[PDB]
Amino acid sequence: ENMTPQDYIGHHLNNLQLDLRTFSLVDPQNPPATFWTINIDSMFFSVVLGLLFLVLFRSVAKKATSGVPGKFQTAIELVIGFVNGSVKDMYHGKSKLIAPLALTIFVWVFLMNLMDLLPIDLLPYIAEHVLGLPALRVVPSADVNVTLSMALGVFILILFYSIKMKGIGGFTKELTLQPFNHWAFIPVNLILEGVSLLSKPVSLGLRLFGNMYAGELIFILIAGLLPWWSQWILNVPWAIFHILIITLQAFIFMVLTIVYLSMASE
Amino acid sequence: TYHLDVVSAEQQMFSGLVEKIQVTGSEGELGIYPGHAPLLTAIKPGMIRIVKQHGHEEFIYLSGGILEVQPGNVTVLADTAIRGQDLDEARAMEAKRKAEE
Amino acid sequence: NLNMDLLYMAAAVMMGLAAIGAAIGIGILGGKFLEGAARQPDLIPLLRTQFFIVMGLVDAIPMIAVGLGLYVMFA
Amino acid sequence: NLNMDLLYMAAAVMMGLAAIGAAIGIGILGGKFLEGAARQPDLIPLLRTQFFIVMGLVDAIPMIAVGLGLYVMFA
Amino acid sequence: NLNMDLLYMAAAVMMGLAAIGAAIGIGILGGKFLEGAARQPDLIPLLRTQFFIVMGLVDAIPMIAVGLGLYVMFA
Amino acid sequence: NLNMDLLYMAAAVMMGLAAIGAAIGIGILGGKFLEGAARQPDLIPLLRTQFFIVMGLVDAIPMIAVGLGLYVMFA
Amino acid sequence: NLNMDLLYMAAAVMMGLAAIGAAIGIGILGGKFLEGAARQPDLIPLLRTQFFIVMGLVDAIPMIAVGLGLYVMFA
Amino acid sequence: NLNMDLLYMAAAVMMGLAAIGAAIGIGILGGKFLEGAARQPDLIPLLRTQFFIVMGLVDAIPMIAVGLGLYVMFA
Amino acid sequence: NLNMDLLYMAAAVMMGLAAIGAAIGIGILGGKFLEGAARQPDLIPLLRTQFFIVMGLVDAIPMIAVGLGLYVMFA
Amino acid sequence: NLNMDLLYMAAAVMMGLAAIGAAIGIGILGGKFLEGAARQPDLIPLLRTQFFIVMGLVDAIPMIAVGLGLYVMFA
Amino acid sequence: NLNMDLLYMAAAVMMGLAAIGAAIGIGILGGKFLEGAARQPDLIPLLRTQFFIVMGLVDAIPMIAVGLGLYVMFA
Amino acid sequence: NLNMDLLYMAAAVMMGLAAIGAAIGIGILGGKFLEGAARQPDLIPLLRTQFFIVMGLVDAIPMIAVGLGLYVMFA
Amino acid sequence: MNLNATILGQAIAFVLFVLFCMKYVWPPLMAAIEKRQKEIADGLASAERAHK
Amino acid sequence: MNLNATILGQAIAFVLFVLFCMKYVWPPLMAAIEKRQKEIADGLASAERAHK
Repeated sequence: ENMTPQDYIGHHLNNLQLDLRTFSLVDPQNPPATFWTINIDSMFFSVVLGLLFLVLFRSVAKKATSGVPGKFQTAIELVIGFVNGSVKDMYHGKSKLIAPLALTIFVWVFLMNLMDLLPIDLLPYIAEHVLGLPALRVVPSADVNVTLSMALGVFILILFYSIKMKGIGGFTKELTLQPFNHWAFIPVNLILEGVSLLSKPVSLGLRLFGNMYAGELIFILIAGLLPWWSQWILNVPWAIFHILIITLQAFIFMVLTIVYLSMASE
Repeated sequence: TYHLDVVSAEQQMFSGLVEKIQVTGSEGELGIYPGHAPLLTAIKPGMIRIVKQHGHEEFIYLSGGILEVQPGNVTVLADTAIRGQDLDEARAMEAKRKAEE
Repeated sequence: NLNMDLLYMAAAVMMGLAAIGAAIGIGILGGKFLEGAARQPDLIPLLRTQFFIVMGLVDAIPMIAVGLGLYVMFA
Repeated sequence: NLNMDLLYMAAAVMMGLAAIGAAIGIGILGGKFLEGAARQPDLIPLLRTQFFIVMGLVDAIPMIAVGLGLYVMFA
Repeated sequence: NLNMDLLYMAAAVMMGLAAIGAAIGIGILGGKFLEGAARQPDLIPLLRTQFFIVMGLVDAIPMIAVGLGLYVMFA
Repeated sequence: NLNMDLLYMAAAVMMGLAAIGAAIGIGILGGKFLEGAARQPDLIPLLRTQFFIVMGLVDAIPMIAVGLGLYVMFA
Repeated sequence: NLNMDLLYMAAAVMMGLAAIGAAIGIGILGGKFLEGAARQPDLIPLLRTQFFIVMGLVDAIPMIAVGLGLYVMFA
Repeated sequence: NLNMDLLYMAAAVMMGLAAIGAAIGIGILGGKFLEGAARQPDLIPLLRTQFFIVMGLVDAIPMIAVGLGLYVMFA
Repeated sequence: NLNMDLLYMAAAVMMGLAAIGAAIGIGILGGKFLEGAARQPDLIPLLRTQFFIVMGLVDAIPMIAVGLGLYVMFA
Repeated sequence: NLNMDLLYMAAAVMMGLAAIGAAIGIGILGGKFLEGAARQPDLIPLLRTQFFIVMGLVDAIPMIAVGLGLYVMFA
Repeated sequence: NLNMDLLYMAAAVMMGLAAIGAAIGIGILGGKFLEGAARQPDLIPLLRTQFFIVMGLVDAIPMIAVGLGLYVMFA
Repeated sequence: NLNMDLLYMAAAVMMGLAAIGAAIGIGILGGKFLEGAARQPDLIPLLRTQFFIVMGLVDAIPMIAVGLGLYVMFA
Repeated sequence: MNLNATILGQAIAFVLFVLFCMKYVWPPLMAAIEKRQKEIADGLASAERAHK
Repeated sequence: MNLNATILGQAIAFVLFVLFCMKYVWPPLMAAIEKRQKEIADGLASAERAHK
């Protein structure tokens, strides 16, 4: 096995893409021949995590009662406590969609990130040496396209909710008069306020991605460069810290979503 | 406009609704416009300037005391005579002298 | 030739300084916002409105340097 | 060659420095305003209009640094 | 060939400015939050929702400069 | 004939440092103007005329620095 | 060739800036905590817990820039 | 040869540090004057004399730098 | 030309900035501690333990950055 | 040749940093004198005695720096 | 041989940064100790001990950077 | 030959940084002495002795760095 | 790194999970909560007129 | 180089990671759960007696 430490490290930084023109898997060498080249590993892990939230919750959703809850049900209704507690004060309008929007973002974003603590080489081994797969990595959020798809989803929602709840007639006024309000500045005003809007979803996408990308890379290096005794003592303190990061990024994305929309509609 | 009361332990010096005042605080001058921030401080001996509502400007001498503010209601707790720890210590000695007699 | 990297790094310096101006300007504006809230929570729903106007200007210059940094990357 | 490559280096670094000045400065002046509003909210209109006068002078020097920064970008 | 190395360098300075900009900005903002909590511990959940309205804006421009820093790393 | 590469650089660095110096210096001053205004609004007319008097001094060296920036930029 | 060691100079800048950004930004935050802790000493956990939230984000970005410092040292 | 361009950059960098050091120094000094002046109208004429005396000490070393800046602009 | 001496220079900038970040951050932190001591002499053995726990979060990034500079003394 | 330029450029940073260091140091020290003077004007003559005495400590280190800068410029 | 001057630019930046990092850091710490002393004279003998504790930590990290300052003279 | 004037150029950098460290550290320290002195002038003789102790620690580390600057100038 | 069609592939997966929890998970749970919040309110409310 | 050392490294790390979690992190989870669960017990007690 001729993988030098630098070369071993490379295989974890490489994805398992398709190519729709050839209908074929990418090997660890060949390039993306076209945009139509979906990242199978990021999606496959991302949807299985989604189902094991939705199935567990819908099992209890069918069964919940006004008595003392079952202990597992108690944690579900408690995380509903955190969710509803945030929604309950930051949102003030009628809309239904806000609450399940925030919930499905929070718990699903977390599930992606919780998988990163799973041993970095183990599951790629069952990828390569069992089912014959040329590469893997085990954190959906560490691939940019998932974070952009959700954050550009929230961007759609910002446009949609804002135009719904104050119309274009005032939306144009805000996007053009502000911040100086005096009519000569309007052309220069819109430039600054436009790219200010687009900086909102971008802040979601980049921050979330960057923490989980840079999270996994440290585990790649921990595995790749070191003897066993020094891998465990360096990995323990990093797990304590990465706990905190993988929770906070889920919480921040939730809160920021609600705040960004609230700021436009209310 | 705000309801101001200037009071002392013996008598209530002044009261009513007021457009603004200027006051010599312990640290410096302060102006109470309508709905000013909550405040607590000691105030220095001297004239203070009142402008009552409908603009009737006036001077009140105070021998000192405490100022408090909150947006709807404000009051000054004025002392009658110049207060000093040294002067009060002198009165405390004076008080003992009588006890001996 | 090397001149292609030095025009790229020109975007990098434009971005770098402009990011500190906007981050700390918003942070000092934001820090005094919290002192207003620390005294008087009933003011904070008012204070969010005036904060967002003043923060709007703090972006106005750095956002110009942000966009030109994006253009100079592509061009 | 080098004259046009370095033209990129100058206009970008000038705007980066000007984006620091024009955003730190009115952030500081932003925090004192937002405190003064939390002090005396009958005077948020009076403070805001007073605050605009002060801000215009702050911006004046940095705006010229963007002005030269685009003029070197155009020429 | 120097073209490769100086692109590596241009990301590293741009990255350090964005790291300082974010870390200082939310440190300042967080300090006033902890003063508010020590002064007024009944309101700390209310202040927590205020502190996070502001924190995201401080991060926004430094994160753009990280986005260009990682693209100049990647390309 | 390289020499104009540094002539664009010399105008940029001196204007940038003057843009920071001016905008921070009157930015610090303008905050203390707002503190004095909120302390005694009957003296915003006296403190605003005083603020203009003081800030005339504060900008003076940066005002010469922008003037040399124009000179080196054109010539 | 030198090229591998030029990248060591890039990682050195990037990690050093991160070390300033980290330790200043938390030192501001920790100072407001310890002054508050002397005034409000029953509730030092309530300050501590919130303090560790702010610490988490403050260190996270310098941890990235140090990561890129690790990366570029290996190249 | 280079002797023309470097001297402008040489005067530019030295003039830049002087411009900051001046405008910050009296900015700090002039701010505390406005706070002290708002404290005490009786003192603002008295304190005005002290503002000018103390300002004369701050501006000396920057004036050595900008004086040498013109000397190098000529020579 | 200078390959080995440039990695020794890379450890010089890295070891220097790392010294700044640490020294200031715990200097600020200790200053705010000594105001607590100078006011509440009954709390000091508690406060000191809180000072060390916070200081245990301050020094980490500096202590990484000196590490890669000493590793560049292995290099 | 390089040798003349390096001598005068070494002198320009010596004066540039000495100009900042003294201007900020006296500006800070002077601001505390102007606040104190507003507190009680009969102190201002007593305060000048302490202000000039302590300013001599501040001045002594930068006065080494400008002497050695001029000596090395002349040498 | 050119390797010699790269040791001295390395030696100058390592030592010069470390000299700033310590000198500001203990300077800030010393200022809060003095007004603490001006508040509470009977604590100053206690506060002398407490000051020296924090001084050891602020020295500890720059002491690494000056030690390498010897090793670059050894190099 | 490039060597001698680079060696003195880097030595002057090491001196210039240490001069700011000293100038600002006593400046910051000196402000808290003068404003504390202004409250209670009978302390100013007592406080001066306290000034000279604290300043005695501050001016150890820069004065070493200036002493090395002279030692590198010697030979 | 790679600009990629995964950005569309995730848009389809996200909306279907949002609909799964909206129309089948949140209303059942939150109704059981708000019906419990009411029920406990009756206990104090019953006693409110019992002593009074 | 050998890579088999990664099996021992990642095994030992993940055990110690669980040791910290169980002893410090599961108790607050279960306790906020018990603290939440108590509201139903008080609510049922107060509703039972007040219907009585």
